[PDB]
Amino acid sequence: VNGAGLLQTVWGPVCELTSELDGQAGAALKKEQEMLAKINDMQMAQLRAAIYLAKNPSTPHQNALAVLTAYYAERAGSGKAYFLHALPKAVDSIRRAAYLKGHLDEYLNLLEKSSGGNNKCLVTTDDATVATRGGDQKLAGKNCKLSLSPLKPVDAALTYITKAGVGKLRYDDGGAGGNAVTPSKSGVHACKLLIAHNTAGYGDGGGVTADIDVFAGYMKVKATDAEPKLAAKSDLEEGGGGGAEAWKALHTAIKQEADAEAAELTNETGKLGERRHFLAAATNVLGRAAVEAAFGSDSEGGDRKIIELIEKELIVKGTANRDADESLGNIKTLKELGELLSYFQLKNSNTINELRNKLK
Amino acid sequence: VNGAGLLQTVWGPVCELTSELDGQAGAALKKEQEMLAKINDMQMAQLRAAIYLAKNPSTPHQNALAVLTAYYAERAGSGKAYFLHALPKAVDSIRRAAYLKGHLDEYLNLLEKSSGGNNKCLVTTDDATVATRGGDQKLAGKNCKLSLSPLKPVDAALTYITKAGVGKLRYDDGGAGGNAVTPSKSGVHACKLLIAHNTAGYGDGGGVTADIDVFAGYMKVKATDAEPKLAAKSDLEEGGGGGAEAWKALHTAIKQEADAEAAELTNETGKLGERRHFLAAATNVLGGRAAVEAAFGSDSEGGDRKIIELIEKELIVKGTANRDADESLGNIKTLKELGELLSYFQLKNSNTINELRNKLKA
Ligand SMILES: *[C@@H]1O[C@H](CO)[C@@H](O[C@@H]2O[C@H](CO)[C@@H](O[C@@H]3O[C@H](CO[C@H]4O[C@H](CO)[C@@H](O)[C@H](O)[C@@H]4O)[C@@H](O)[C@H](O[C@H]4O[C@H](CO)[C@@H](O)[C@H](O)[C@@H]4O[C@H]4O[C@H](CO)[C@@H](O)[C@H](O)[C@@H]4O)[C@@H]3O)[C@H](O)[C@H]2NC(C)=O)[C@H](O)[C@H]1NC(C)=O
Repeated sequence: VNGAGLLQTVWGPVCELTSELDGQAGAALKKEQEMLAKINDMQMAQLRAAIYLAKNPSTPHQNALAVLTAYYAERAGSGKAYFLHALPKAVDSIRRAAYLKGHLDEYLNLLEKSSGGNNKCLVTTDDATVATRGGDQKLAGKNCKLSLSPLKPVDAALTYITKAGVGKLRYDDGGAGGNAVTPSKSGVHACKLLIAHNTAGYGDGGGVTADIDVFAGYMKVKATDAEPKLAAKSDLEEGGGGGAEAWKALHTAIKQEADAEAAELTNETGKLGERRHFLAAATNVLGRAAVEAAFGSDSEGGDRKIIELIEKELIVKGTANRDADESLGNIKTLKELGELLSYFQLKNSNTINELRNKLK
Repeated sequence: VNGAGLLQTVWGPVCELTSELDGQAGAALKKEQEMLAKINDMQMAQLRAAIYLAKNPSTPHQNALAVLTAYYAERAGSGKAYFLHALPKAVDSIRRAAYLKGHLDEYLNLLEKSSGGNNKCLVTTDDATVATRGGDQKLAGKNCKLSLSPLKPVDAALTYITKAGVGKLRYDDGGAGGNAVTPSKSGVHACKLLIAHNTAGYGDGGGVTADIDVFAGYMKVKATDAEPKLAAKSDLEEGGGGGAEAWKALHTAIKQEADAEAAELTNETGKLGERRHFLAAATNVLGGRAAVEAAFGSDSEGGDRKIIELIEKELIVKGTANRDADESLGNIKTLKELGELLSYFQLKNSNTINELRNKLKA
C-alpha cells in the first residue's frame, strides 16, 4: 500500500554523499594553495640563481647560472599558465558541488523534520521506525551533515561521485505500487510529501500536472498514485539523459579537474642532457653539449652542486640594509630577493663603469 | 482561512535572488583572474627594469633602476600575499552562494511544479491564480532560473545580498492566521505543502514535532495550523539569531570579499619622495626621500615617467637571447622570454667584467 516514508536504503547513501560534499571546497582550496606554492618556488629559485650570479660575477659557473635562471623562469611561466588554465575548472567544481549539496540538504531536511505522530518521512526498513539523531549527530547511524562546516584547507574524500561516475546509490526502482522505495503503509504511519497525488499524497482533490524532480533529479515524486521513481545511474552522469542536470554537471566538473602533480608545475628530473627545458634555456641564452659543459656532468643530478652553492651563499648583515646574516637558500620573500638582486646589479654597474674608466 | 499557496510578494524576490546567484561564481572568477594579472604585471615590470640595467650598465639612471626593480619586487610580493589572503574568502563566497542557490532552487521547483487542478502552490495575488512560465521563461513575469548557467568570467550583479546585508525581500510576517504570506483560502484551491499540520497542510493525524526551516531558513513551515513565518531581516545577516545559517554565512563571506583595486595590488602614485615603498626600496638598496629625488632627477608626481618610458621603448634586436625578431622591451610579456633576456644580459655582464679585469691586469 502506498503512502509511507522513504526507505533508508535510498536516503542513507544520499546522506553520506551530502556529508562528503561538505568538505569539497576545502579540498579544492588546499589544491589551489599547493599549486601556487610550487609556482612561487620556481620564481624564487630564479631570483636566487640571479642573485648569486650578480653577487659573484667572476664565478666559474656563469654558464650554469644563466641556464638555471632561464630554466626557472620558464618553469614559473609554465606553472602560472597551468594555474590559470585550472582556475575555471576549480571554481566550477566548488560551485557545482555546493549547488548539488544545497539541493540535497533542502529536501533531506524537509523529510527529516517531517516527523511527529503519524508523520514518518525518513524511515529505516518499515513504515513505523522513523530516523532520529543520535548523541553523535548521526541519523539512524549515517553521517548526515545538512549544512556547511567552516572552510578549512584539508583533504576530504569524495567517493560517491568520481571521474568514473556515481556509485553506491540505489537506482531505477519505484514509480508504481511495488513498495521498492517506500515500505508498505500498514496503518496510521504516513508521509504525504512523497506522492503528488490525493489518494496517499499531498495533492488536493487529485494529482499535479506532471511528475516532480526532487533531490536535483535523483528521484521523481509522481503526479499519480505511485511511489517515487529513482533515476537511472546513467541519468546522473555526463552524457546521460535529462532530468538530473546538476548531477551530470558535477560529474563533468569532477572529470575535468586539473592534476596537482602535473608536469607543468614540477622540476624536471632526467639526465641533464635529456631535460627538454634545460636544453631550450641553454639554446636561447648560451644544446646538449652546452648544457653538459656548463654543469660538468651528463648525469641525473649534475645540477645539485651549483644548486647547493646558491642555497648556502652567505648574505652578510648590512647587505641591502639587512639586519642579520642569512643563507641565500632561506630568503623567501620577493621583496627581500628583489632588493638583493638590485643591490648586486647596482654594484655590478658601478664595477663596470669604474673598470671602463680605468681603461679609457 | 489557511491552506492556499504562497503569495508572489514572498517568492518573487526569492526567484530574483536565486537568478542572481547563478552568476556569482563567474564574477568571482573574473575578479581572481584580474587580480592575478596585476600581480604578474608587477613581476614583469621588475624584470624589464632589471633587464634594462643589465643591458646598459653605464646608464646614468642606475640608481633609479635599482629603486624601481626593488619597488616592483615589493609590489609583486605585496600583491601575491594579498591574493593568498583573499583566496579562502573567494572560495567560500563561491561555495556559500551556490549552496544557498541549491536550497532555494529545490524548494522553488517543488512549489512551482506542485500545480494542477486544485493544487496551486505559487500564486500571484489570490488563491486561484497560479504562476506559469511565459515564452521568455519568466515565472509570472519574474526571472526564476532554477539551474546553473555555464561558468563564464563575466560581471554579474548580486544586489539582494551585499556588504550591508540583505535587501528587497519581505521579512517578519506570518506564522498564524492573518494571511500575510498566503491568501485566504476561498474554496477548492489549495497548497498542502506550506503547513506541516493536518487541518490545512500535509500532516497526517496531527502536526510534526517542530517548525521546519525551508528556503534554507528564510521561512518556517509551521508544525501547527498556521501559515509560514518569514525570518526577520537581522536573522539573515551576520550576527543574527538562529534558523538561517546559510544566509548569515553568505553575508559574512560577501562582507569579507577582496578589493580588486586594493592598494596592495596597484602602483603607488603621488610625489616620489612620499611613496612609502619607493622610499623603503631606496633606503634598503642605496643606504630616503633625498636618495629618491637624486636618482630620478625630479620630485614631481611623474618623476619616474622618464625612466619607465626608456625601459618600455628599449629595442631588443633579433638574435638577442636567440629571439627571432626585433621588439620593444615594453611589449615582451612572458616570464620565459623576460627571464631568458635577464639571463642573457647577466651573462654578458659577467663576461664584460672578466674581460675588463684581464685587460687591466698589471
Ligand atoms: C625546483 O628546484 C629548486 C632547487 O632545488 C627548488 O628551489 C629551492 O626551494 C626551496 C624551497 O622550496 C628553497 O629553500 C629550501 O627549502 C627547504 C624546505 O623548507 C620547507 O620545509 C622545511 C622543513 O619542514 C621548513 O623548515 C621550511 O620552513 C619550509 O617549510 C629547506 O629545508 C631548506 O633549508 C635548508 O637549506 C638551507 C640553505 O643551505 C639551510 O641553511 C637549512 O638549514 C636547510 O639545510 C638543508 O640542507 C643542509 C645541507 O645539506 C642539510 O644539512 C639540512 O638538513 C637541510 O637539508 C631551504 O630553505 C631553496 O633555497 C631553493 N633552492 C634554490 C637553489 O633556489 C624549487 O623549490 C623546486 N621547485 C619546485 C616547484 O619544487
